[PDB]
Amino acid sequence: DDEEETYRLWKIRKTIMQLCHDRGYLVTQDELDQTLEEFKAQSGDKPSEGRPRRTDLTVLVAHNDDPTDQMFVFFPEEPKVGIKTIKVYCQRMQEENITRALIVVQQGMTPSAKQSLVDMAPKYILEQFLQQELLINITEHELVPEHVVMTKEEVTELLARYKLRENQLPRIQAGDPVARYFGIKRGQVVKIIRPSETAGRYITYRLVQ
Amino acid sequence: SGKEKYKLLVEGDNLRAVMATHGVKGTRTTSNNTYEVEKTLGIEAARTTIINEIQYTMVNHGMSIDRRHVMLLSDLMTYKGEVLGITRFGLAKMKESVLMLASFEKTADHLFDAAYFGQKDSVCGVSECIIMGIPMNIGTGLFKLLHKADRDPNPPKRP
Amino acid sequence: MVLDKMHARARGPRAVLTRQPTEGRSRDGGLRLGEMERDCLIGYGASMLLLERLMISSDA
Amino acid sequence: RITTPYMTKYERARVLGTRALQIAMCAPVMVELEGETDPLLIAMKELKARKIPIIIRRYLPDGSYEDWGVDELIIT
Amino acid sequence: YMQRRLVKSLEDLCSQYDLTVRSSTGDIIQFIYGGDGLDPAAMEGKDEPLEFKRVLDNIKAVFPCPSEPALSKNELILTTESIMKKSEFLCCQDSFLQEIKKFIKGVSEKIKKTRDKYGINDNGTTEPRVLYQLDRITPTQVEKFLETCRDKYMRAQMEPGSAVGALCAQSIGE
Amino acid sequence: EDVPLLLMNPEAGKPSDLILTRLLVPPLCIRPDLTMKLTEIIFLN
RNA sequence: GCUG
DNA sequence: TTTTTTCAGACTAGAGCCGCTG
DNA sequence: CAGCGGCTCTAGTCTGTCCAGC
Repeated sequence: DDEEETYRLWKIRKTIMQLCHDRGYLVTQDELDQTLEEFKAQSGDKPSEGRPRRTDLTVLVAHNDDPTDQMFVFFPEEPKVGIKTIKVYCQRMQEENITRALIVVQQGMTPSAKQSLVDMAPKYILEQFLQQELLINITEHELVPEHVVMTKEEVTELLARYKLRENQLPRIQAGDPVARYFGIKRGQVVKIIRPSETAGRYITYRLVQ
Repeated sequence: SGKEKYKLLVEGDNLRAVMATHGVKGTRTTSNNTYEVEKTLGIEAARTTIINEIQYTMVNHGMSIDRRHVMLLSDLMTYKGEVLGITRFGLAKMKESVLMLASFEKTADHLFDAAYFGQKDSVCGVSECIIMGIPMNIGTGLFKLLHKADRDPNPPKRP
Repeated sequence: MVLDKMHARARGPRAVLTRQPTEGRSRDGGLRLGEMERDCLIGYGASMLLLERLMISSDA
Repeated sequence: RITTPYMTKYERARVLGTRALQIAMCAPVMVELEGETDPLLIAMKELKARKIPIIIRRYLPDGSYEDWGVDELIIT
Repeated sequence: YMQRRLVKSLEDLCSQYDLTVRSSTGDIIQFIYGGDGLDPAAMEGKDEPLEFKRVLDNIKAVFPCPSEPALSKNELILTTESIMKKSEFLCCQDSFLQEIKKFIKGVSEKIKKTRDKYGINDNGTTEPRVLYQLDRITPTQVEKFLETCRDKYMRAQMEPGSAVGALCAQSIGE
Repeated sequence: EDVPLLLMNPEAGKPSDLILTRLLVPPLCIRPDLTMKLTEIIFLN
């Protein structure tokens, strides 16, 4: 191979840039739009392009709210990630005082490591992504509508317009792929823009629960 | 005639892998298993397959149908978080009242289990208002009726 | 033959156990408005008709 | 006033049904009925002349309510 | 068996005066029935409520107005916009109003092509008066067409309390 | 305190009522073979 | 068992 | 002491299994 | 070198199968 392996490290990085841009992290358009040949210039074959430390990204910063708010995208070399890899990742995050990270695992994650991400801290939140999910940006898939994470001042209008409580809205799971993509948590509302058969649009709403 | 194009139809279930193999354009790959789609592409794409794969199999057999019926059946089936198929099991995750579940299958377990919990059900729907002889809130019952007869909140007498 | 298949019941014998009408023309019978008939009435939206047919004219 | 101006089919059926029961129980008839011996026929005649003494209270799901007079609602 | 299972899950659903289909619990399955808020039975055009071309033809034949101006092109679009913005039609969904304008724009385009092909009216005075009958729309017809379309749309709205869920379950089963 | 976490409503019921000590014999209106079973239970007692 |  | 007489189906426990997880 | 986490697996089991009419 080596042609195929670099292709993944370009598409995954491109999708990770697209996810960060959608989540509101600040990624330059040059990072967002890249070509495999341009990627080859930074690194070419599987030896020179190393998944563990070469592609790690702490560049993303939440420009909208906090310049300090930062996200680390970590790709572990080992196919299944143990707590030991997670503990090394946590220590790097603890020193920098960064509170969010993405871990991009290649085949999976061992069960005792998965349990750690629930309870390591509420103030140190890490999201597992399999790389096989990142080879295709689901927000550009033809069956997935536009999702828009609503502000609290807009949720307060939704519930006022219909005279609802929150627990009467339709639900969306946190384990939902598009919920993971935007990184939303319980009690956020997503606006969903479904396309009509005509030129028009229908607007619907869901609650994360 | 103008363009001859090849699309490979795969019989199988791993949509995530078959939408990543180099050369398969994931953006337009689709499936006929709502469970596979729901796991890989959110709930809202799982709503659109339940619309599509019913409206695909209904026009295949002749049998025209409005989409507004399927737009309701899909939207009921996926409105509580996950796709809740209409079986005996999906009714438990859809309804709160006991007698509507108890008039359906598993009448023994659904009545004892709701006695184990102290289940206060209100009497609503139609599967309970028909059982308890109370007029249903659906249809004619939604609106109450008033008499325009000569009346007024009158003044009292001086005491 | 239509002569043997013609049955009509107004107020007649009611079974002791449930106080509902009988099930046989010979016993004076009474017709069963079953779930499928009940479902069609729910679709029509007729709340009063269901109450009259299933409670007043059966076992109130 | 947010609710639809047009009277719904369900509303017409109930208004006629209550009015017919009221007429069948010796209520005053405001239509000067001519040769009518059936309460439902008399009730339908009253609706056409828009002289039925009933107010429809429409309850919104939250619990708020709006009252519409039978005459005010358009009959299709 | 399938019909019993469907009717034992969708029976509680009913449309409400707020226009939102809701469960007995009060949970919102939908915010508008079928997005549009229209009722499947009232549709006259394959899931679309009006089928405008047929409605205009009925109007032209039922009320064929002799001794009327029969003006067209710029006047047709001007009359339509004035009628659309007259207190009523605000209630009509905005998407419906745009669809009427698209149909009216098409009618105006058809009149222009025919008028150019067979002597454009200089001011309505051309000599073979049969030529005016080629695409004749008169002002009374335009007023009748727009009212009939508003009433047909308003009457096509699903009535609140329609037992929407029960109808869908029976409709899937048949 | 531990009856709520057993998910039992204390007003409706409590854990002991699950095991049987007395059986209410049905009203005779509801039985114009259940009666035969009751006689067998009486004989067994 | 047959009709519906 | 000696035959079967529909066909699935998506729940509920066990049996492990191997490997990191200490 | 030892352990418990999830797995993963096979079977197990109870649950249905149109309306009614004679």
